[PDB]
Amino acid sequence: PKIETRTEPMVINMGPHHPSMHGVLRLMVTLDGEDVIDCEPVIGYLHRGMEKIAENRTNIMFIPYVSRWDYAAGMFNEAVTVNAPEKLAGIPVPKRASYIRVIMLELNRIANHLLWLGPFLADVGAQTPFFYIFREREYIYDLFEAATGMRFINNNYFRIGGVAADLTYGWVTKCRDFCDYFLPKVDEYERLITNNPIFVRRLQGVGKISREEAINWGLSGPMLRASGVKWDLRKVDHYECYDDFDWDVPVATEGDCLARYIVRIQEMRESVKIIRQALDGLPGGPYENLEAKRMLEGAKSEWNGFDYQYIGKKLSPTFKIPKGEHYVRVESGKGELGIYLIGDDNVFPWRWKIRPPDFNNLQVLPQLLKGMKVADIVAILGSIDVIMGSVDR
Amino acid sequence: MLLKSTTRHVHIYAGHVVDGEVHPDTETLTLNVDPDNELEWNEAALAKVEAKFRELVANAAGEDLTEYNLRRIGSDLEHFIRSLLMQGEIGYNLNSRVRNYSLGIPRVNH
Amino acid sequence: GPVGRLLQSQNLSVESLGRDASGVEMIKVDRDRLLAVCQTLYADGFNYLRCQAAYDSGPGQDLVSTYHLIKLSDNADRPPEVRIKVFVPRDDPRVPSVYWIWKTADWQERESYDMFGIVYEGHPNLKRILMPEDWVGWPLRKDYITPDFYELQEAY
Amino acid sequence: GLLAGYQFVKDLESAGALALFVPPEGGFEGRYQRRLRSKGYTTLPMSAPGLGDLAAYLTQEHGIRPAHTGKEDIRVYFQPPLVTYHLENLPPNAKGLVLWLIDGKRLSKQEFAYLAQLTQTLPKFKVVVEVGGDRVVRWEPLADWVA
Amino acid sequence: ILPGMTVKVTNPNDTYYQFQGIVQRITDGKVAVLFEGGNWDKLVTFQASELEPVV
Amino acid sequence: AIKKGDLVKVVAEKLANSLEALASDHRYPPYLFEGRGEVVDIRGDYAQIKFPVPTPTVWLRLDQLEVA
Amino acid sequence: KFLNQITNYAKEAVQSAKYIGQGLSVTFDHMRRRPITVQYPYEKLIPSERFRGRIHFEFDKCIACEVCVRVCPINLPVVDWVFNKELKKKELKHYSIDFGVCIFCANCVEYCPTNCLSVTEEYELATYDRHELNYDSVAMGRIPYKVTQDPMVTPIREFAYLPAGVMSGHDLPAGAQRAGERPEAIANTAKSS
Amino acid sequence: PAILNPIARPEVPQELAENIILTSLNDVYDWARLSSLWPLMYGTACCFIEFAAMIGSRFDFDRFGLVPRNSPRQADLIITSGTITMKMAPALVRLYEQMPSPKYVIAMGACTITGGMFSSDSYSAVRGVDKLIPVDVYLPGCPPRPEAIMDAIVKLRKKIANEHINERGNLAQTHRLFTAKHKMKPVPPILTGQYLNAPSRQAPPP
Ligand code: SF4
Ligand code: SF4
Ligand code: SF4
Repeated sequence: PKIETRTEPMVINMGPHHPSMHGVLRLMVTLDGEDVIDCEPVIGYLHRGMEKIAENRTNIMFIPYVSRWDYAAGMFNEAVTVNAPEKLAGIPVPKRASYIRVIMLELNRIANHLLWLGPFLADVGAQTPFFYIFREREYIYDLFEAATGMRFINNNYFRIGGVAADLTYGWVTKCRDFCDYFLPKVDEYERLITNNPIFVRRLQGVGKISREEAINWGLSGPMLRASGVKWDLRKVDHYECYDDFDWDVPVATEGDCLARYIVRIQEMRESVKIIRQALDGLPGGPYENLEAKRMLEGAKSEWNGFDYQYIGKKLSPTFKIPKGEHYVRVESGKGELGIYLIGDDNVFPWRWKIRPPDFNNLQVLPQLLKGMKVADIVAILGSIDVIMGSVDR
Repeated sequence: MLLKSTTRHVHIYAGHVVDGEVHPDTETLTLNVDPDNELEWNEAALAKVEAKFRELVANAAGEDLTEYNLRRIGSDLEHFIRSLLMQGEIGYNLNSRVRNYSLGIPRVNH
Repeated sequence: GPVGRLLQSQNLSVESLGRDASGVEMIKVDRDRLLAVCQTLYADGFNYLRCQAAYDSGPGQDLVSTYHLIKLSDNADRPPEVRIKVFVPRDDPRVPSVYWIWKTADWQERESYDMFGIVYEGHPNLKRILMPEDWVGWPLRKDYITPDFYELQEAY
Repeated sequence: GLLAGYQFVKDLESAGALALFVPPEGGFEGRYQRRLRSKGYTTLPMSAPGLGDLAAYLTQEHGIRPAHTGKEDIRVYFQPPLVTYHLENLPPNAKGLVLWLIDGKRLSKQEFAYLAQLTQTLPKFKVVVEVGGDRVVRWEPLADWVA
Repeated sequence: ILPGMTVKVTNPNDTYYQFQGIVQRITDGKVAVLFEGGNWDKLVTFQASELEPVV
Repeated sequence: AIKKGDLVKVVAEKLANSLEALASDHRYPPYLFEGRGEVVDIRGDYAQIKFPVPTPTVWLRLDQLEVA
Repeated sequence: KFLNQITNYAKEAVQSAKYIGQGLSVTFDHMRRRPITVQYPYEKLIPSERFRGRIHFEFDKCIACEVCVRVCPINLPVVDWVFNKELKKKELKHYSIDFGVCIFCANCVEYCPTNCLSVTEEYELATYDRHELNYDSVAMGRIPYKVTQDPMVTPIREFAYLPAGVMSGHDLPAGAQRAGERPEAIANTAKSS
Repeated sequence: PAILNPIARPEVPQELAENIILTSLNDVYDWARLSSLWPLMYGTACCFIEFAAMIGSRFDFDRFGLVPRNSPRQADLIITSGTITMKMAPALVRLYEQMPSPKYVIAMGACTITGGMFSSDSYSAVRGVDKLIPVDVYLPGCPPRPEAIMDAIVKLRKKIANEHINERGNLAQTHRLFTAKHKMKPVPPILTGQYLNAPSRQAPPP
């Protein structure tokens, strides 16, 4: 019945069946008296074979798979799988569909940070913010279900030449109402947390990487930006509809869980600052006024031109992506998603690849556990916004 | 520690059941065909399954003791059970439990 | 190219493939002097990888180990963003590991090994993260014959 | 109510086809199914949203074409009837073969009438349909509730 | 109302207010309107009294 | 000659001695030689084979095939 | 050296008590705000104008183009035709979709030219067996549910269909409309001044 | 070879009971095990995120008595939530079987009743959890509306009521078991700790 103690480091299994949300993940961890020397993270419990499924599936056939990498935000990857063959063919994208793309994708960033925040606090004690995010993150579900069909994930709202479907009528002013309702509540969270001692004393200085030590290990997302690095692909790569908006890229320098939390929580406000600044600048405004102004006179006018349409020429399922390889990337919540696409001459690609940020960010789990504790693990594991679905490639 | 292949209605281990424990021995290879009673077994077809298992371990196995290999054995048994259950030796249980047709629905063989 | 003419002056030569539809250039660094090229580039401020995994050029010719490099200056404009390719023969051979020069190569090379059979001579924890470690087969090759497992067939 | 005897079984043996107006919680109807099984009847629910003509799946022999996914080009299975096969696979002391349908709202008047008329023909066979509704489990003959 | 005939909705207590749509199928008094619009064709059952047979 | 309606059958032996079978496992599927290999792509000299069980395609060559 | 330690001690204590009472008052404030719960079986929620539930199917409009299979990610819908010889017409003999496999991407709906194949607002699919989800041609049309026309439901609109400024959808007037004017009204307004 | 995959035609049928004092107590028994199903927090993919939204306050499932429980032993239900790869499957059978006997299953999603989208061209997915455990209720749809899960729970609750108390014989395992000596050369476990303490991480080779 008993276990026969001995003066050796203890090995314990934090198996697939976590009592949490942070995927299914093993962490065969060895400890020296409620310490941590290291751990072998046996990920692999969710490999279903994307990168070889993407070779008998054309673009429109594969795009619903794409939204299962980041289960939290299924548009930072639909966007990338769109942008990959879109650049080879050189298909011009309008300003309207690209502003819609920006808006929806940044709204997904908000969702992603909320779903990071919830279990981050549940693993660190109380469950109430888990209930306060699905009280709030549930409104953008309704937004998406209005614009696209399904909610978080499986929208498959994006297409190669732009966006699949123009917006609904009453979407824009309602998104404004949400935008205005959100800012009073990111403050109510900071009333309930961010100074509660039983919380901030739990993650004072656990975890830390230097600037250049966070660059060997390539922690592309906020972890790299939570260690004194002003770097985001929305600005340095000049992603599609940017340099047209105001910018304040957050940065911390402690490298610890506060340096990540503050960055995430300021990003989830800068995102709203982008969204409010985009809705006031569409080529056409709300779809109501746009369609009305078209039908009033514009059977030929400039409110029916290419830059005001939600897509260019709608394509067939025989688009036949051209030859030539390239690497596309997008700064999502977890960080840089990336796709190395090659193509030969045909609809089926050749070596579809995914470069997820969660994979590289989750490389350094054990260094962060270089002698911390058994019970401050989840606080670190909850810091990366680990989505094991994004480690299926 | 154990090295098992747990499909439905085939569970294979690497120990010796003494009373309900397993006790991994590295050479006994127990089996537990259809614990959940998805199928109604006779004395003959079950012996055919037994003989398939015996002449599938001994006749073709001389490599390592991975779970890959036991899983392959379980797959061959779960296909042999399809064969027995199609040809018509054994059949479903019909009892007022789940009644989910994991193997197949009934055909007529036209 | 610019990186080509640069490290040509460092007394080690490598082929050039042109560019890949994004302004990036490509060079076929050979297998043996791969570490030297990588060390010269890391000395010349290429400190971040952004992808490593491989592709199969077809069923019979050779494998690849496509790296990618970047300078990654703080608060920057569009950087140079080069990559290098390593054609390796099919049956036996392998490549070295770039884990010690800069990291991100540990699990990336571990999964490239897992899915293409590319050994990495000088790699720690050279195991299978995906694909249970007792597995055999090298899945993502173009010539791969799956087993007849029961939980891979149908919902018949 | 809070306790009920076996008058449901008498109503069913009399009418042949009833229609339950249970609440949308599905917690207070399976007991009557038990009261039926406590007599000798055997049940099979098969979830009407999924039944077709209801003359090909119950009486006649029909062709089910499974899901091909690029592999295994189109093929049929020809499963036998649901009412002349389970009715013959009964135990010896079997009073009859009742038929339960969970979602009856999705069906139409015509097949309600068909299931009702099918009780008289094909004798050892009864029908029940869970047309959701009332906050107290009450029933009604299925020849009624239509026309 | 009969099949193949475009219609619209006259019911302020319905989210599908003032949409034009083609009738698809009719069974037992309730008619399946088909809203060709946007991208995905939607199909919904309305009563005959909620509708208005527009030209 | 290989044209329009005929399915294939991996043979037995030209596969696993020719230095290019070393990817997959030594032993073979019990669906080994059944003539269901539908015509899907030929790249001049290469072949691509379905194997009608929902488990992915395979890229083979001349020496490994027979037409049933 | 020692008095300052006790003062910092008491200060930490008081700040902790204050930051606990803050959340105390917050949670005691949340227990007057109305529940945003959706008491589903009696208080169901209305899907949108683009939700992708069960697929519909007509038998008379199909022409057997095989686009549905050639476009589905997994080639799911089972079209079966025989090509009668009057001149050229493909005769459609059977059509099914296994909804235990279907993904509800509705590309099938998107590329059907005849407007035969559509999405319905049925999200209440469930069985005790998965061989019942394989819906036949005569079990795919089947006239969907229409939540509102249910005698024991109190329907609720969702955040995109509530008046401007409104957030919840529980206690609403019986004449509420979405946000703003339809384009027809705007056109007839600008035309009439 | 006349009716493939046939039914078995049982005898000695069931010998049910008929007295009222026992069947009312049976109704109480079933109502009690019914209205307090305690799930198992079993998450693998976005079906779990919809189950999390089902926990939430837009529509909870705390009513009709469901407490998300963390261990199997206290639990009563595995709402199978996500894809089951071939490396986590024994970690699901060892959660199902390692649980008290009157236990039920719900299979939410299409990636776990036929493999869904991964039912084709995938080499590591289990194409149906119904070939790992006895699924009791199926609900389709990659991510389904989490209120559809409550339809599945309605449909499961009207199946717990469909049970009887003198019928618990169809609730145990028969264990038709054997033994076989063999020769397959056991190998050492290559799955331990030793991720940073391994000599090769603290050792640039020569
Ligand atoms: S796409 Fe439309 S016309 Fe073509 S086969 Fe499908 S239902 Fe018939
Ligand atoms: S919804 Fe998607 S998977 Fe289902 S039939 Fe349509 S295209 Fe195929
Ligand atoms: S069925 Fe859909 S929601 Fe569930 S795991 Fe698969 S893709 Fe995700």
